Amino acid sequence: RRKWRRWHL
Amino acid sequence: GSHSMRYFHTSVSRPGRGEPRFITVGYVDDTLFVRFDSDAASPREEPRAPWIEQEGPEYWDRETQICKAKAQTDREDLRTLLRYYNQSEAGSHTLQNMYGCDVGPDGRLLRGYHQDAYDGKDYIALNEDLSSWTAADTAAQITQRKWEAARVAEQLRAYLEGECVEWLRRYLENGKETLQRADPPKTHVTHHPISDHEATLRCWALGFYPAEITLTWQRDGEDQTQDTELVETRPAGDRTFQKWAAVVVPSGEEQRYTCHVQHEGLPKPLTLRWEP
Amino acid sequence: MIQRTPKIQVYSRHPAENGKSNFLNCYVSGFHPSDIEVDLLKNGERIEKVEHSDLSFSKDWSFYLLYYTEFTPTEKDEYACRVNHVTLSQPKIVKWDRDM
Repeated sequence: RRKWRRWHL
Repeated sequence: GSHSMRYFHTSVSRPGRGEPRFITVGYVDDTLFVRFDSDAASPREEPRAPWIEQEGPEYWDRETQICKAKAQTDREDLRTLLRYYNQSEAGSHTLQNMYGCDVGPDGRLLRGYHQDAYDGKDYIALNEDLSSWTAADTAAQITQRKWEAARVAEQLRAYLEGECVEWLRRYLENGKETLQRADPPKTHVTHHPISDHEATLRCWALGFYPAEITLTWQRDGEDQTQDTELVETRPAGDRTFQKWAAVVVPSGEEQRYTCHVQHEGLPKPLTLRWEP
Repeated sequence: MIQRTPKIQVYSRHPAENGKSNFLNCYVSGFHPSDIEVDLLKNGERIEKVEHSDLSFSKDWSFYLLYYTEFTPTEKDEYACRVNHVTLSQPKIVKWDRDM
């Protein structure tokens, strides 16, 4: 199952 | 023996044609098992393998939320990359991300991955230590400082060492009838005259899984790797793969040539020869 | 902004036997960017019911896609795959050779 992406470039 | 779980993501902007297209797929080894496409009717993450369908609706709700959030983050990141690279808003650009984990036969983490690319080139990647970053250029160094400040690597490490490994093992158990079954290649050799003097011998391997395979030609036990034409391994469409290897041979000398096939689904390597 | 030209293979799911149902495959790989147009042709006419896999990519970030359709090979019928990509000046046409 997936990882939440909580950051921006 | 060893297994992998990977999630792949692509966002492609299309100025003048609405919001970027976002597509993500998940793989265990060479098996595609989930899919999400922003351009589909009412986008939800959908199953593509039978063993993942037994997960309950709360699994699919959370997966779909994560996909929608990634599509949103990508929309913002694509705008930011225009600024980092002094680019105009008129062109189409591509943002790709992959992450996942490899586990060994004992079910423990072998390696974790997380990397992003912009317009087909490396942008920033998590190093094998799961604690440091490799930035490709001065723009990515800006991202690197943001991510170091926010301890992103520590968040990824927790996932890659923990949930990634645990859920991969779960999938391998629930899908064991396919994911842990190697299908051996069906093999044969065909003969294709070029002229009165020469002929092509083609060694076929069909219907095998996983995709890893080695095909080689020998003449009197000597490797003809210099003179062998290999095609890229290609999907058959039914979960299995195909590959062939060909040599050009002096007519009348075909029986000096042997094709050797190695694949995890075979008890021992095969040797074939052309049979008139 | 890198650009990579597609590699193309056209082939059947199973070894071809005239008059027996089969699947015709067009596999495009190694290309970037991801916009690509792929047609499967029968005697030069576009086949209508063609399915394709979902966009994925390799370790070097280049994309790959599988296009396919059911067909029944005959000794008379000629099948091919036509591919257009920004890296190609004119569309590329690859004919299905059953020995490959």
